[PDB]
Amino acid sequence: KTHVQLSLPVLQVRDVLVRGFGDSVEEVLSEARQHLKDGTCGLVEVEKGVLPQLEQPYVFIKRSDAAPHGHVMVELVAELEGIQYGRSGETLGVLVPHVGEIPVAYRKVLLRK
Repeated sequence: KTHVQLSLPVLQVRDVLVRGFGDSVEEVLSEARQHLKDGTCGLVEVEKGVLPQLEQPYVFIKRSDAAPHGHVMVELVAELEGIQYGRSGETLGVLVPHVGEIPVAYRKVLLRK
């Protein structure tokens, strides 16, 4: 399908054990998409102090519509030293690998695949 319905667990930044997806804009995007397919991708909400606790390159999910079945449509946008690869809307959080951390919530989204 073009879009997948996912429910990502929301992790508090200081609980994340793996804090990036890779070392290049194209690997962080590829793993992110891969862990999304596998249900092993988490979501950290971006607040004051949150991004410097994480490793670049960043992968954000950003909203791309104004939202079916409760799920919000989103797309991936990487970032590395201030340059973003991907134009899209408002950031719903930063993606991270999920490796068992207990979430504080679940953000329902609809991924462009």
